[PDB]
Amino acid sequence: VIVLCGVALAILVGTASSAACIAKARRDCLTPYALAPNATV
Amino acid sequence: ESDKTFPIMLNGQVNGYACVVGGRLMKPLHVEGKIDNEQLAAVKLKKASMYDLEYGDVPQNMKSDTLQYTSDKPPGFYNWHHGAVQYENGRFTVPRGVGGKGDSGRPILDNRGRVVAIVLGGANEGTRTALSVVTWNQKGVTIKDTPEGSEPW
Amino acid sequence: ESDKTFPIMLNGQVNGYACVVGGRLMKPLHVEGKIDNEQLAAVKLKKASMYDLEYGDVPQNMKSDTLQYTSDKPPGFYNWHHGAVQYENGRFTVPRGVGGKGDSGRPILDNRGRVVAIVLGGANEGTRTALSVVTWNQKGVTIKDTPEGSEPW
Amino acid sequence: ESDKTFPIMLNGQVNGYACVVGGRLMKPLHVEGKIDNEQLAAVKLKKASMYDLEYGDVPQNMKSDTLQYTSDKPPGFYNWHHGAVQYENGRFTVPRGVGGKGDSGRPILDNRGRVVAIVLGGANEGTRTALSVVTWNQKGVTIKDTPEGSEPW
Repeated sequence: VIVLCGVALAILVGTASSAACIAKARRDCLTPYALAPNATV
Repeated sequence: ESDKTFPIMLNGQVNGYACVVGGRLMKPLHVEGKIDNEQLAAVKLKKASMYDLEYGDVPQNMKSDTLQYTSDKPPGFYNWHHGAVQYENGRFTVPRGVGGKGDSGRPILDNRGRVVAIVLGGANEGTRTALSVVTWNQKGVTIKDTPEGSEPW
Repeated sequence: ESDKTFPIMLNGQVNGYACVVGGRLMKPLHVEGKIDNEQLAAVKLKKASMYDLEYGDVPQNMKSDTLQYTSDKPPGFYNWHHGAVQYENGRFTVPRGVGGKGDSGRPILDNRGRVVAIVLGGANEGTRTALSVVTWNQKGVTIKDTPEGSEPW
Repeated sequence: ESDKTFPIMLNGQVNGYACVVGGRLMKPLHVEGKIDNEQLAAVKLKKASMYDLEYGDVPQNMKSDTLQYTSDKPPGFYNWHHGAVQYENGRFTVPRGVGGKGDSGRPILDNRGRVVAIVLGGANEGTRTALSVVTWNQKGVTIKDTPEGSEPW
């Protein structure tokens, strides 16, 4: 059970933390364009 | 000039401004307080953590009343709510010491009745007060230029 | 003159109007949003969905200011906000395509300065616009009228 | 004179008024409602039920507009919202029937622009209308006057 919860916790970090990092980069890379109404992305 | 600008209120006093461009409303993120107009307050803001800005698409009513943008930033004088501002070699310049805290979010306008930059603060170079501002690239990318030590208004 | 009438502000849009008749505030039910006046908005209106209408006693501070409803509806021209409208064959008829969405809840005025009906919307057969309206039989029975293929505004 | 005086919004109507003296807002405790000014609305009211008042400090941005006050009060004409009042025999007097409900919290002023008292409501039995008021003793200590039959406006 300890190892299974370890796997579950690792998977939680893998998913939610990588998703958070990717969202951060996506969000902050979009915003310089999303703020510009005429920028050609 | 300010005809389409909107004030931001902190506990019943002005402490900054918000402005609508490209049908979305921009306001400095550091400016605590509530936007005056309820239609703007209903907007769910997106926070650009490194821009010190938050924004959201305005209700589709004033869709026709947004400020239009232009990339055009020829060096020279530009109009402002509190005067005329001079842009040179990547520096927007204001006569030293004029303007100050609570003036964040002020737009800067082109002589063709359009916005070119928004003010977030500034600092004096000695000859002029340089302003920390957002200014969009030749390719429209919203650049932020802010000479060192620029205080947020 | 019709300043004793009040539109509904939905997202800052006059999607409809309301009138205080006989001391009761009436607005179309289909017109979403909050009424302009805050004291009128405190009234918890009672709806009558068969009429596409909702009613409620206006508070005790302005029931004197209410418009007088009018039983008599002789054939002729009746005042409105968009000038005046003809009444014919028992229906209000209006120039083709003038007036539209957002005009619901606008009262129609007796030339004597009284309200004869409140409009819901209209339709066009091709020759003339026919209005849909709430009405009152000579006996005084309040009624709703809707031409064939009526569109609410 | 009255420019630096503010209404109370109760049901969106002027049911009372509030005054700011020496940098602190005061309005009667019995008069229910919302302070009109947003900065004043932000003040943390502290109760004084025996005085029927609540009060609190105001921000420095609105320091200078506070009403100056004094205890010196010789008898004679005093300016008031309803033009003037007669202060005599230690009380403020007016033509019986003037003022009335809604004027609670209205200040009375020395032509130097110094407030001398705040109105709490009228008293009318027997001879003539006298006004219940809060006042300042020559030592500065506040005194609340309420002739028998005093009722809040």
